[PDB]
Amino acid sequence: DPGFGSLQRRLLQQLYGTLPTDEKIIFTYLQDCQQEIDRIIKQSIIQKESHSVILVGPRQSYKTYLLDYELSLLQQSYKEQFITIRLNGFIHSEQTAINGIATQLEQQLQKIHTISSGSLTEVFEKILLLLDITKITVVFIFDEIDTFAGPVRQTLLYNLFDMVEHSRVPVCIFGCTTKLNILEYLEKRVKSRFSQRVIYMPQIQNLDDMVDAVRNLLTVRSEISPWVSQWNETLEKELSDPRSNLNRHIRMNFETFRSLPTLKNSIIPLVATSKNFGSLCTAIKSCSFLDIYNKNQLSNNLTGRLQSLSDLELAILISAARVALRAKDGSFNFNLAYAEYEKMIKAINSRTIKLWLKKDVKNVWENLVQLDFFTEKSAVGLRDNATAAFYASNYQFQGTMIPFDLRSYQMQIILQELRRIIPKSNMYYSWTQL
Amino acid sequence: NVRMMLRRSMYKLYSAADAEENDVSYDLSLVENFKRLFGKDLAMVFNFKDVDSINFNTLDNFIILLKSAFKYDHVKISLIFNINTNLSNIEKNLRQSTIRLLKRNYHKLDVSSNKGF
Amino acid sequence: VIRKFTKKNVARAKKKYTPFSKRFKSIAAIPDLTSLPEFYGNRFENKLKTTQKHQIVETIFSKVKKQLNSSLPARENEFASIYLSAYSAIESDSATTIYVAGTPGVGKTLTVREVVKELLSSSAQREIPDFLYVEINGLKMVKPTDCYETLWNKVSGERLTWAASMESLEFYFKRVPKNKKKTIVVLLDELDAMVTKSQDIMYNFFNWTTYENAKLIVIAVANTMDLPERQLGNKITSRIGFTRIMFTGYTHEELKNIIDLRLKGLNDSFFYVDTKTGNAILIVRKVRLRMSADAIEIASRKVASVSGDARRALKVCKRAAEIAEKHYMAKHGYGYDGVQTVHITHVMKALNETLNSHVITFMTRLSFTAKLFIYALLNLMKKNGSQEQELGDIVDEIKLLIEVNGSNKFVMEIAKTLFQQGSDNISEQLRIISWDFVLNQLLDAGILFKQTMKNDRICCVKLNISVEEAKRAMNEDETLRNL
Amino acid sequence: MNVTTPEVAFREYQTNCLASYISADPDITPSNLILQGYSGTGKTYTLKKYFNANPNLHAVWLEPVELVSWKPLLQAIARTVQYKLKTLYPNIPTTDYDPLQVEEPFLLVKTLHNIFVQYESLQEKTCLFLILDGFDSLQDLDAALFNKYIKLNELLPKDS
Amino acid sequence: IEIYELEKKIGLNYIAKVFSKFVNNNSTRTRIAKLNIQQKLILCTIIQSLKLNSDATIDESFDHYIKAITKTDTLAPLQRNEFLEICTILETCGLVSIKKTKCKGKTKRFVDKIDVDLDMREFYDEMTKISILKPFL
Ligand SMILES: Nc1ncnc2c1ncn2[C@@H]1O[C@H](COP(=O)(O)OP(=O)(O)OP(=O)(O)O)[C@@H](O)[C@H]1O
Ligand SMILES: Nc1ncnc2c1ncn2[C@@H]1O[C@H](COP(=O)(O)OP(=O)(O)OP(=O)(O)O)[C@@H](O)[C@H]1O
Ligand SMILES: Nc1ncnc2c1ncn2[C@@H]1O[C@H](COP(=O)(O)OP(=O)(O)OP(=O)(O)O)[C@@H](O)[C@H]1O
Ligand SMILES: [Mg+2]
Ligand SMILES: [Mg+2]
Ligand SMILES: [Mg+2]
Repeated sequence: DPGFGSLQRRLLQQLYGTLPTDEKIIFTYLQDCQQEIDRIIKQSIIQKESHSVILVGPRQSYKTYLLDYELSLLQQSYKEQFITIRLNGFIHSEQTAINGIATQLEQQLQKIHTISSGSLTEVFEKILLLLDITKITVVFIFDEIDTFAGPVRQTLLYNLFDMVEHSRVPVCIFGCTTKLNILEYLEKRVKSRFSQRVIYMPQIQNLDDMVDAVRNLLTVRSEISPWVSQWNETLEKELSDPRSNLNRHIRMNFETFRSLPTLKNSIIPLVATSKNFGSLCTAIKSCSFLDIYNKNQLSNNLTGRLQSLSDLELAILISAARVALRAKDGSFNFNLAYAEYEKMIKAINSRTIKLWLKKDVKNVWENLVQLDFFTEKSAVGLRDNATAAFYASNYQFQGTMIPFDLRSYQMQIILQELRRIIPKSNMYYSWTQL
Repeated sequence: NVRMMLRRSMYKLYSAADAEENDVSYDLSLVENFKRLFGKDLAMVFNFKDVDSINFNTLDNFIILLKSAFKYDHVKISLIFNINTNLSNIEKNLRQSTIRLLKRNYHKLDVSSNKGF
Repeated sequence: VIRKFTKKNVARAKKKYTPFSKRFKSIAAIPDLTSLPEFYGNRFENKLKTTQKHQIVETIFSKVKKQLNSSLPARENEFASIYLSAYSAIESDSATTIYVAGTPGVGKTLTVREVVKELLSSSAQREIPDFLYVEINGLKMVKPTDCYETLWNKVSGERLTWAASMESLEFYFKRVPKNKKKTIVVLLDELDAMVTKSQDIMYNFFNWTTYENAKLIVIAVANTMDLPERQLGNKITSRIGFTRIMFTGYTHEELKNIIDLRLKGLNDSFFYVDTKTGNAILIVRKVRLRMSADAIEIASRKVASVSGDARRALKVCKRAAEIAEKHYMAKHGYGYDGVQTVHITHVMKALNETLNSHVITFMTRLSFTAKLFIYALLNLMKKNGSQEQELGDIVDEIKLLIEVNGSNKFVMEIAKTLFQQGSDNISEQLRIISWDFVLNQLLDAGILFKQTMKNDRICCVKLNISVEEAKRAMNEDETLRNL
Repeated sequence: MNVTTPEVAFREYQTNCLASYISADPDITPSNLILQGYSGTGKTYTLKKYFNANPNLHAVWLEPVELVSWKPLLQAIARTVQYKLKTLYPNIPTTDYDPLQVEEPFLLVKTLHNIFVQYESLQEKTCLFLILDGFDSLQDLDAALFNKYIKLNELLPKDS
Repeated sequence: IEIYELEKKIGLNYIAKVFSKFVNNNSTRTRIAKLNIQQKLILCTIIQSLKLNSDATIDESFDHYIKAITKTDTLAPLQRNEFLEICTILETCGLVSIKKTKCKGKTKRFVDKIDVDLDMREFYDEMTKISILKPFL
């Protein structure tokens, strides 16, 4: 049915936010924030005032969404008044930010109607020459701005806030960060040149904000399909009933995640896997696919990985756990776990399980290590940055030069958790006690 | 580490293939693109000198990395391990899946200083 | 040839390598450098220009905000000292160092620039000989040696690399006679930024001022008065000297005079405001603009208490004007395209948002799982006092708090959601639902610190925020303070 | 969504999810998609089945375990994207770019921008699926690497 | 010479005027006498926190200030941001230095640390002369 196809495609467009700019959905709890952002852009692109402001909010809290919506709104009516420079703190370094600014300056100025030629000294000198009938507003969007407010030296932030302060070129800088105390990151002169305009992004405060956001996400306000009115009636019947499955899942998200992108990531394959309109209405009334999605998202955690283990793997894991519980530091190796394992096999067989030899338990031990049940003792693991990882890659650790049966390990799951999630009918259940 | 192992091996591969008959990245994709860049099939023989001195975690990861070249249809890989202690010592220093991979086609060749006097 | 690695993005400047000492055969072969067409200073602006298709509505507060921008009523003694030292050293053809230090925004760069402007005016009246003014900012340099590239390029017009530039400047300051020279005044702004490990740049710049033929004025602007004692050697401290000029933060009366000087022509003045659009014209309604002396006084007293920083006082007044203009534009619906007063309420609201903390109200608006995490963390800090708690202990204590307050209504409705996500087909979970999500959320917020460890149980977690504001946010919640 | 769901035994939910997320229309396709499973769980097999059952989709296959470090991965992205775009539309004259010029993530952004601007004569918007099969199997992995890849789409042009 | 010609043979007094103009003349007592009673209380809690913790961040100093002035139940407490504001006033006066350093814990990260550069005898004498709010000394 092409009508259901059009309705499904429009629902997916509304969920991914890829609507045209005048049809774009702004949640009510995001409104007073975005109008505030709408002021600052309109004071910079139109009235040529210089602004510096940092947006502070968590990940997926609509900083980039609201900024992109503001730039799309200004681009439809004032497209010759401003240029856009985008920097990201993960991707740009302190050297490559200069080349990024200069390259974006030339590809934006040739789009309106070289700066980036030469060495980095000449490139920075040319940027300072350009930046330090009307003027074109330069709009900087600086995502992950906390990475450039380092303790060492904040050169780029100094020069950019000086461009806001003392330059005659109208410059608008929007920083974005998750750091709540971003103002303490700034150096004294950088903080003095900054305007201390910090906009804290709004949070969901109560349940009907989330229900209204879901209603805005799923109501179709344009006549794209014959099914639009019936889908709107079905959705309003689900959201108005406080005992419906949709309101129950929204409430659960409100008390656990409190995240609308988390809910959207589950709602999208509910709509997309529907084959006709009746299946979509049944799926939104029952929300059973949300339960299947929630089960799949938890399938590879510690609880779900345990249920994939064979009986020998479970026996070795139980033996290692009780050895680790008996240890003062929680440390164990292959030999102690094998000794505990053979003590349990002869204690069970005295009351017939094949007793696997030590040369065959090595494969089980390597599988248990690979499945993140044991960790090497005092191991750092994944390093925070590439420099520490490179430093660690040029050193040979003491665990990798001793034989494998003497390597010290620690459990990711303790014996009490093992007693909690292993069923009573399992025949190794009695050894999860001590 | 494994990165230096692959970089030295790929530099040796590109140097020999250029010396027989444009720069490249010294990783395994040169093994992937060898037939396009040189027009010939590839036979690599890896000679690991003094295996009883190498870090076996690094060697295990390098062998697992070299396993990815099996799907390229024009590459065949031979490994030579110069063992000075015993085969059983290097058996317990490697992962069991690596042993099962090496067991598919392997031979032993004993040449000491007085093999058979 | 086959390379071991490649450098495919090398961008090298067109800078020569031969220093100035090999530019002529002898010292006597050097011509008069003042009568040379490249010495002493003898294109991008139009790319940021376009045509305006509308008419910007400037409201009545827009002139106040424009006049409050950063683009000398309180600096008389500092101006006189710097100007007298520079005038004496220029007119007698000597070399000297002037040292200026202070906190941000106390008028250091502005006073030095005004001194240089007045000296250029006096040199245009043939009362002192001509000089070249060079401004080197150490925070505007990519590399610290580029100051060597900058100063020599300002002197000769050549473009050399930094070492050849340093030898060229050394030969110029030491060997070139004073009859063939011009005086140079160098402003070394952000002097701490040019401090390196070997301190060769600092020694060279302050040692060239000790040469008899140099004709060099180095005005070094710093941030602390004890920078040579803390960071520099004895040799550079001896060359900088004992006389140092301190720029004290402004008192509240001088901040009051600064703000009144920016608003001398605007305050208590009448405007013709067009009620159709909102556009105001300074001398249709006749509206008088007013900003309160009590408002300016309380903002100036607050700023002089904090720092005595003129940027902060101007920004606080501009923010108050912006708040009042936003309320005015909202109540009249004007757009962008009888007495208007910016009051002490707007000034206090500008002063309060810089002093408000969002950390407590951020924590009170989190989900129940994040608040439960923070509450269990505070419980573990109360139990053992370690201030760093392992994550497995937090897991066990969350489980304990769920099974101990099991008869609570909210807890007995929350337990199925927390451990099974409201589903019978989902097994009981070792972590709560959204455990990783709230852990990473508190780490990105900066509320939490987590050590770099690969075992999830023994990994420690620390409060980065203060404990009592976390306790205040926990007692704000209804459920957590009852159990 | 107009796409084929192949029958993969014991992976029906995963194949339905892949049909939900992977489509030829860029407006209803996520910028990032993660498949997570341990060794031998049939992730590669069902992604192969899905893309062979939908041959109109344009997929580029990369193996990070053969590249070891971040810089060869960036160079491999530039090389394979440019070669795939060359064989996809042979009637489009393109200036070739050297993948060894990519030494920074910013250089990858610039190189992808320069490669993508010589294809604006195409009628419809088009997804190019870059598959990093085994991202965490990269030998020089650190925690900051994945953030660059998930924020990479914000620096590319939006109307391309 | 410069001091002489900025006011108008050079006398004995002008050397002393130079040696009074260009020495800082720290004078901790006169710095303390310009403070308020609340600011003196925060300064006392800060130096007590540095006494008993010896590497204390601003948050632990604020925490100690809160518990120490709720033990007294006079001068009802203020919030953390205004605590940092009075710390900034104290840094402007010349009694407190705030720096950015690394922790020595298992979580080694950057954090703002607080330190003093004042003599203890003048501090203790000048806030025993206050003679009302004792137990923070
Ligand atoms: N330009 C855009 N067009 C459509 N949707 C967008 C756009 N930018 C972001 N979104 C969506 O908005 C939601 C909020 O995420 P967003 O990227 O705005 O967060 P953010 O606050 O910028 O996060 P982070 O701090 O991680 O950068 C997500 O579901 C995202 O897909
Ligand atoms: N006496 C004054 N009269 C008028 N405006 C002043 C005065 N002092 C400072 N200002 C204003 O404050 C701004 C900051 O002054 P300035 O740039 O000289 O500070 P600074 O001491 O060099 O600071 P920083 O160390 O941050 O560079 C000036 O550009 C001017 O707008
Ligand atoms: N559902 C299935 N139906 C049929 N054969 C399957 C299925 N799943 C896996 N296989 C077989 O098992 C092999 C291994 O699966 P596959 O390579 O996809 O695993 P993987 O999860 O991608 O592993 P790795 O992380 O080690 O690369 C496949 O090549 C195929 O022969
Ligand atoms: Mg973002
Ligand atoms: Mg300055
Ligand atoms: Mg695979």
